[PDB]
Amino acid sequence: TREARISRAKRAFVSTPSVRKILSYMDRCRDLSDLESEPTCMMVYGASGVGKTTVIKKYLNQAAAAAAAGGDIIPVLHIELPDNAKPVDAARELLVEMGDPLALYETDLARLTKRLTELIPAVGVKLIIIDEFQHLVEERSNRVLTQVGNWLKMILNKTKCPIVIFGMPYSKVVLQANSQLHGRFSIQVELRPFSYQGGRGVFKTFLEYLDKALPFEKQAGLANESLQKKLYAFSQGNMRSLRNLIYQASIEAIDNQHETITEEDFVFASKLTSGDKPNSWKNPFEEGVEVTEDMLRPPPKDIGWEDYLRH
Amino acid sequence: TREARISRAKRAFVSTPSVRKILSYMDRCRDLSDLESEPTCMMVYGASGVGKTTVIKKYLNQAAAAAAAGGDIIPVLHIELPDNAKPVDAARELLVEMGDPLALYETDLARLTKRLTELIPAVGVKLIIIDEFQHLVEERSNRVLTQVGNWLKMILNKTKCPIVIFGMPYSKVVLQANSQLHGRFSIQVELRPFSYQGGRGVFKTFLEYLDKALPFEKQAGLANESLQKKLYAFSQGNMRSLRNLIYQASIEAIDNQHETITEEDFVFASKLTSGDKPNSWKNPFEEGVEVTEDMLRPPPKDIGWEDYLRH
Ligand SMILES: Nc1ncnc2c1ncn2[C@@H]1O[C@H](COP(=O)(O)OP(=O)(O)OP(=O)(O)O)[C@@H](O)[C@H]1O
Ligand SMILES: Nc1ncnc2c1ncn2[C@@H]1O[C@H](COP(=O)(O)OP(=O)(O)OP(=O)(O)O)[C@@H](O)[C@H]1O
Repeated sequence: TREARISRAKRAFVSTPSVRKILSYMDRCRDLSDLESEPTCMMVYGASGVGKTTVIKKYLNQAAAAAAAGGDIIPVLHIELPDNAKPVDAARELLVEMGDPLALYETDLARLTKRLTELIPAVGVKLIIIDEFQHLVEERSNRVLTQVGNWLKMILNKTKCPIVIFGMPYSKVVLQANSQLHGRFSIQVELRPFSYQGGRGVFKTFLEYLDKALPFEKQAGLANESLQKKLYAFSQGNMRSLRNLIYQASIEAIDNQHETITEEDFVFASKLTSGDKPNSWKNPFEEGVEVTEDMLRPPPKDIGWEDYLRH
Repeated sequence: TREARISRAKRAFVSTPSVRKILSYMDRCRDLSDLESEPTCMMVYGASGVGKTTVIKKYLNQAAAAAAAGGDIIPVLHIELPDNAKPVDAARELLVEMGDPLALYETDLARLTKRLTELIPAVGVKLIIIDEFQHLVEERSNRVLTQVGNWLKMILNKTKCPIVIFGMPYSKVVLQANSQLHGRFSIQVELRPFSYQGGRGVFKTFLEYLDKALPFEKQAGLANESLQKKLYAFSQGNMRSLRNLIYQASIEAIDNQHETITEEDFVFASKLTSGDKPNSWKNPFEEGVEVTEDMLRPPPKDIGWEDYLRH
C-alpha cells in the first residue's frame, strides 16, 4: 500500500491564480490593520467544493505555524459557525477556539463579550477567519437572522481586528440584510470553479501541475486532448469531485501494482464517485459516451445559489 | 458439565481480516506518537454487537499483560464514558481508572484536569482507548453536547497522547459537531458486520476457524452448504447473536452427552435466543422455513444509525 504514497496522493495542493489572489488579499487585509483604526474586512464567496477550507488551511500553515510553535500567541484564527447560530453560540465558539478559557458554562452573552474583548488584544489576535456565513439563512423560510451579523459589527467596532468571513454565494443576502455590515465589507472576491475545456486555459496548467504533484514517477496522462475533455465532462468545475476521482483512480493504480493512472482503473473510479452527480448528468468514461459540445459549457452564474432558489 | 469446557466454548476468539486491520492500525497509532508532537488519533465506528469490546480486550491483553505484571506502569487504558457525560464526569472516570488517586471527591474540573496532566506522563500512559462515544448524543432531542469533545481536544493538545475513541456509527455526528475535533481524528475505520452467504467469503473461513476452536473433538458441522445458509438466515451479520446461538447450542450438546453440535439442540438454541430479533424476521430452523434469497441480502449502510433515525 505505502500509506506515505496514499497521503501524498490525498495531500496535493496546486496554487491557481484565483487562490494566489485570495492569499495576496488575505496578507494585505492582515498587514493593513494597525488595530487602532477600522480594519479592511474582506468577504470571500465560493460554491460547494471550490477549495475554500484548503485556502484557509494553506493560509493558517503559511502564517501561524512558527508563531504557534514559539508559544501561546495564536495570531490568526479559524472559526466555523454552528447552524442557525445565536450571537452567544458563535461568541462562545470564538472564545473556546481562541486560547484556553472555560467560556462555555456561563452563557450570558454580555460578560463573555467582555471576556473576548479582554482576551483578543491579550493573546495578540491579528485576524479572524469565519468559514460558514450561510448558516445565518434560516432553513425552510427565507428570513436571514441578523443577531450574529449585528454582533459581528459590534465586536468589529469594539476591538478593531480584521474579519475575513467565508461562505457560499447565497450568504450574500445576509450581508444585504444589514446595511452597516454591507458598508463594512467592501472587498468582495468570488472563488468560482474552473471555466472552459477549449485548452491552454487555467484548467490545463492546473492538471499539468497536479500531474507533476501525483506520487507516480513517470506520467499520469492528465492535461492532454482526450483525458482533459473526459475529466471536465465528469467534473464541470467542482474541485472536490475532480480531486475525489483523481484520488480514487490514484489509490486504485497503487493497489494493483501499475505503471501510472491509465484508462483501466479511471473508469472504475468514475463509477465509484458518481453517486452525488445529478439525474440528467452522463458518466463520460463507461462504454461509448462521445463527449459533446453541450457537456463542456462554463458553470452558471447562480452555481452556489440553488439551495436558496429551492424554497 | 465441565465448566472448563463451558468457558472454552464461551471464550472463543477468531481473528477476521477487519479485526487484524484494527489491531495493526492500533499498534501503528501507539508506536508513531513520540509524546512531543501531535498524535495520530484513530476513530473506530461499529454497530451493536460487531466485537469492538473483544477487539479492545484482545489488544489490552496482547499489549499491557507483561507490563502490568512488571509493576504499576499501565501503558494503555480502557475508558467507558457514562451516559449524558459532563467533562468533569468523564475526566474523573479517566482519573479513577488510571492508577490509584482518590480523584472522585473533589469535583472542580480544573484541578483534576491539572491532576491527570500531572499523572499521565508520571505513570507512562502510551494510549487512551474510549469505548462509548454515542453517549454525547442527547437521548430524545438530537443536540450533541460538545463539552466532553472540546475537553478531549483540550487534554489531547495539553498532553500529546494518542486517543482511539470507539463508538456506534451515529456517534459520527458528535465528531461532525466540533470541526477541530473532526480535523484531529483523520483515520476513520468502520468495523461493520459479515456481508454475504454465497460461500467462499470471510463468513465461511470465520465459521471454519470457529468450528476448529469449539471444544468438541470431531466436528461441529459449521461452514457447509446447508448450515451456513441457516446460520446467516438466523443472525444477519450480528457477531453477538451468532456467538450466543453457537454458545447456547454448544452447552445444550454438552448437557445431554452428545457427539457434536447437531440439528437436535440447534433448533432449541434458535427458539431460546430469538427474543431480541425484529417483528418481520423468521426463525429459519423450526419446521419448514425454506431459506430464501430475500433473507441473505448484505446488511444495510445505516445498520447502527436507526436509534438516531427513530427521533
Ligand atoms: N489548489 C488545489 N490543488 C489541489 N487540490 C485542491 C486545491 N484546492 C482544493 N483542493 C481539494 O479540493 C477539495 C475540496 O475541499 P474543501 O473543504 O477545501 O472545499 P470547500 O470549497 O471548502 O468545500 P465546502 O464549501 O463544502 O466547505 C479538497 O479535497 C482539497 O484537497
Ligand atoms: N473474532 C471473534 N471470534 C469469536 N467471537 C467473537 C469475535 N469477536 C467478537 N466475538 C464475540 O462477539 C460478542 C460481542 O461482544 P462485544 O462486546 O465485543 O461486541 P460489541 O460490538 O463491543 O458490543 P457492545 O457494543 O454492545 O459492547 C462476544 O460474545 C464475543 O465473544
